Amino acid sequence: NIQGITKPAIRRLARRGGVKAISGLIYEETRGVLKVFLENVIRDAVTYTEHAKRKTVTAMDVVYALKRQGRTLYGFGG
Amino acid sequence: LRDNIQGITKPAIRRLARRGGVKAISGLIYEETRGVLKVFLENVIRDAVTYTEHAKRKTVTAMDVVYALKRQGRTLYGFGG
Amino acid sequence: KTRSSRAGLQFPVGRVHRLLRKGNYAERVGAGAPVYLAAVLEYLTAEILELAGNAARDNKKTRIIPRHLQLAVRNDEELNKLLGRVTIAQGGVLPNIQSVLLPKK
Amino acid sequence: KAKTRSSRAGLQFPVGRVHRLLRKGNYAERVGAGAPVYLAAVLEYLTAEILELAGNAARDNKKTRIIPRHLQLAVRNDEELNKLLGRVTIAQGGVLPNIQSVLLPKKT
Amino acid sequence: KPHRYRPGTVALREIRRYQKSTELLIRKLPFQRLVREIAQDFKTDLRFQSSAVMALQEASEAYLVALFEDTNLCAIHAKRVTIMPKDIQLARRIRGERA
Amino acid sequence: KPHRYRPGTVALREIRRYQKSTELLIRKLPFQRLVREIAQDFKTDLRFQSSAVMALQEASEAYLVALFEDTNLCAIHAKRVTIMPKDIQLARRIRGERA
Amino acid sequence: KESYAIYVYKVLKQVHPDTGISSKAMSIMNSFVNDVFERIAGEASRLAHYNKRSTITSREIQTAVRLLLPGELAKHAVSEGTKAVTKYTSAK
Amino acid sequence: SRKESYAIYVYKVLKQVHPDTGISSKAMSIMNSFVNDVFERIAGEASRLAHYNKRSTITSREIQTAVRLLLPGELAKHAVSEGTKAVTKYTSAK
DNA sequence: ATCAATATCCACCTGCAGATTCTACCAAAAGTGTATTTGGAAACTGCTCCATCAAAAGGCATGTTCAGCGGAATTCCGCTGAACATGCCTTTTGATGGAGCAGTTTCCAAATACACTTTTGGTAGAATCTGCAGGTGGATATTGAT
DNA sequence: ATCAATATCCACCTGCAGATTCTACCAAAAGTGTATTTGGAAACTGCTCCATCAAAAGGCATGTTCAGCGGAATTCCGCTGAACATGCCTTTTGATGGAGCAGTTTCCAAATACACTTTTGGTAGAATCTGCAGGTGGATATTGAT
Repeated sequence: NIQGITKPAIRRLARRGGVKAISGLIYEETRGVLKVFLENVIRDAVTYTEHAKRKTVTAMDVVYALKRQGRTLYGFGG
Repeated sequence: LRDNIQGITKPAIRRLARRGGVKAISGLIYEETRGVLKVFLENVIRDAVTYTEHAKRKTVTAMDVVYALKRQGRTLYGFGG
Repeated sequence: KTRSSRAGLQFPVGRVHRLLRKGNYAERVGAGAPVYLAAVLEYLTAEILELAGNAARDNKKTRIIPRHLQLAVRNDEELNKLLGRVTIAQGGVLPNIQSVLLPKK
Repeated sequence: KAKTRSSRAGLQFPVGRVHRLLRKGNYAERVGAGAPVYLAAVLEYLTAEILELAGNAARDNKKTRIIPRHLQLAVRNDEELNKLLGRVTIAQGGVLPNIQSVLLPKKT
Repeated sequence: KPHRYRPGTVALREIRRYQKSTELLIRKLPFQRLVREIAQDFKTDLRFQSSAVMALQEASEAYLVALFEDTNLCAIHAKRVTIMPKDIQLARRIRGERA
Repeated sequence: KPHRYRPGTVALREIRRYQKSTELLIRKLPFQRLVREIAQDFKTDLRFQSSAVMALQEASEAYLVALFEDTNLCAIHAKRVTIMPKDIQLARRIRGERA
Repeated sequence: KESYAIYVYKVLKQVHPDTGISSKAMSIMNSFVNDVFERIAGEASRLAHYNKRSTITSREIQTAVRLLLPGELAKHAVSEGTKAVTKYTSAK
Repeated sequence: SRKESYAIYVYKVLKQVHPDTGISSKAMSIMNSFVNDVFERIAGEASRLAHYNKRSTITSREIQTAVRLLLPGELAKHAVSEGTKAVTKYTSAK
């Protein structure tokens, strides 16, 4: 699954980041980062899901999560 | 009270870089450092004093500073908070 | 007549007051705090919309969208700072390429 | 004879003081009875965890009285405590001795 | 007669292109797959509002893109123009995400 | 006596020295004056509990030390061993103090 | 499901009567206000607690705003804020 | 004005872990700052937690989630144990 | 390597500040005991909207090739660390006036707490309406090879 | 400079997704009028601790000489990432049972609230107590020249 995050896409991301050249070793180093990012956020949102005794992670659970990770997001109510 | 930022002597700045594990310091580091410090303080003192004023006091308490520090996400332990 | 009207505001003084109480921010709430706050919120709302609205104009468009709000915010020192830890969905990024990355001559 | 709540809970920390602070902190309309108990517990646990580690640093420096340096040592040397207090500054705690390799002399 | 573009010329073009648009850049299904997998580790038989996955992707991309910004800066500090692992590492460290 | 340590030998000696201790490294009075001055060319007739002046200094130094590490890390990234202004810059840039 | 949208829209016209706003845009604008509400209410809560006050008055909102807003922004913010209360008091 | 502190409790606990070890006043000060910080932090998440759910009461349950969200993996693990543990004991008495 | 110049690590030694220990007043807690209120888990229900299955779109994976980029090696010199002499100004000790922080009593504007009434923002199932996403064409600029 | 293979740009066109003007419904607001309550300003003031000023003195800052190392610039090789064209497998997109999230109601276990009784955590505070900071000599490293 993490491999589903393709080089083409990782490349696209870099590009928006203003990156002109990329060392091959970057795609894997990148996924690890993305994995850790999601784990942190998802762990927190799902915790909110349990506290609310639901089996569905809601956009708000994520929003709250992000807020906690110090990464406020706009466009979903939080 | 005028050039007190120069009270931050080269030696002091070197000592600081040492604790930081810095082995070599370019000659231009010191003024860059004073600049950075000045901003740090201004940002902290500003708020601190804002807390003082709100409390209608003339004296800046250490709590003023503690709260100021926390606002900036630079939480300090050892002075009541 | 409503308090927003007495205050000359477009924002819900009453609602704000209500939300402040439901906030559990304090045991009591001054009569004017809801007013003052409503005032501040409206203002900043106006502040952005203005810039975002200009953003749309420059884009030859008339309906504001995230990209216009992103351009509005990151392009203004203050707003950009006030929202420095905030992420706007579908906003993109300010066009920018490190000089050293451009070809010679 | 009346038994304190901390007592009923098997705790050294103040269940009563805490319950009280929860109310004045105005974090919600009401505070259930377990809240102060549980919180004090957690609080008491955490301070015990750090004191364990601090007192050790104290030991490692032939000292008997813990000082801030010990606290700093205790914390920055423990992964989680260090994470938990990642944006916290302990006055008079110094830093952990650490030097970058490239800065050491010679080779081999 | 074959027309070929020199190295970096298409890249710069891409940079220009993408800094101008805003579409998410990772493919949905793959993403949703990744999220659910990670989450499946925290709790079983879960479900996600479409909006929650979307929130996440929106947030991750913004995250990664910014991280590429600092990364690209660390490369340039090193007088390079090719971002490398060490660059992402350094950035993340100074960010307080690493150690 | 014509004895002379090679350059960098003392520096390391100094790093081990200071990283071992905990006292503040900025002269107490001078720092106090700087505080007064700033607070003043900022708001008149103010007073300070010494503890307040000391809180500021403990903070200030903790901040500066922590910064130098990031800086020192940037120099190295650039295969240097001498920190230069551009290093402090990059750190603060990525830190989020000017980027 | 409450939201500032309606009010947001009003303020919009007042500045760009001919400009419109997409759905997503509106949502964001809402997230914005909710955010700033929280931030300002937050510090205002704190200030009172520090001072052993049990009431959050405009006084707090003001100091709170000075503390939370950038230079010039905080300037107008206060002006606007003070106007609203002034105009509000003077009224039957 | 009788300014309160946790210092006597820290001290008890201190004696439990290292019975022959003492603590300087500055150190006690830091320890005090430590406790209040965590207090605020947990109570804070607690606060929001309840709010997010339209609950007016903060319970041991909201402290628990709070502790989970706030503390690093391992610590939370043990935090909950002592926490759950104190509650039940308190609950069984009387 | 031998060796001289030094920094360093260590244990013993003990005045002294900073910590542990206390008698004692004690106000403010914290606890015990009813009386009254209520938040919120439960069980039952319904209509979202979400996971799942199928089908047409539209990337992504791939191997080839070579340009151009990192970094190794070599060099010039500028500049930063070390060492030393000089003496300034921070530090330490103290004593002091008095600013202003902080404790207490008093009482009034402002806030809570219903009660009763009027209003509005949210939602919905409907209908007309519109800004602009892209799709075409043709002119013009950009890039790259010769 | 010379094509020319392409990418980029502009003006125009159109339909449809998503914005909008719509009439209705109504519970939840939000406002109004009444009665109760209390937070916290004002005024008097106890008293902590902040600014200040003195004076002695050495720990440190300043300023300089000077040489070597580390930064910076140039050169050059060969490793590898960018550009492509190639082949097609996965993502995207529209359709349908039902898992739940969410609305509504119930009654009790648990949280206010007001009343007394009681224990404790704080502290001025004179007393007592003791880890260790700081001065010390000497046995043991570590550096750097030869």
